[PDB]
Amino acid sequence: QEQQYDVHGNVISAAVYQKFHVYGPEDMVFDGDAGGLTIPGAGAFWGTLFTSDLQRLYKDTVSFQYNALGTYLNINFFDSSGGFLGHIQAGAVSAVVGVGGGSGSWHNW
Repeated sequence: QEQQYDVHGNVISAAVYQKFHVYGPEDMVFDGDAGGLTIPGAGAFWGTLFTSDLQRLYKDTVSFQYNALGTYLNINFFDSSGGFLGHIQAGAVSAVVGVGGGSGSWHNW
């Protein structure tokens, strides 16, 4: 069974880059950058982090992919080999559609 944790965060998007910020358990925060094409905008989201190994998620995440599906947001986390480390399911205040991803990592705050 994967462990479940409350998370919350924000996405801010320019036209060609975006930043994702997620507050997780154990006083850790995820910052990720994605580039490509988006509609400029921003919003908050709240949800659940699912992972079978939180320590490994925080140590080994170097990448994220996301799927924005209206007021649903899915964020998947990966290590440098493309291995899946866990994911977030969240509700987003601001409806957005798109898929993308990029570099990111977890750190203390």
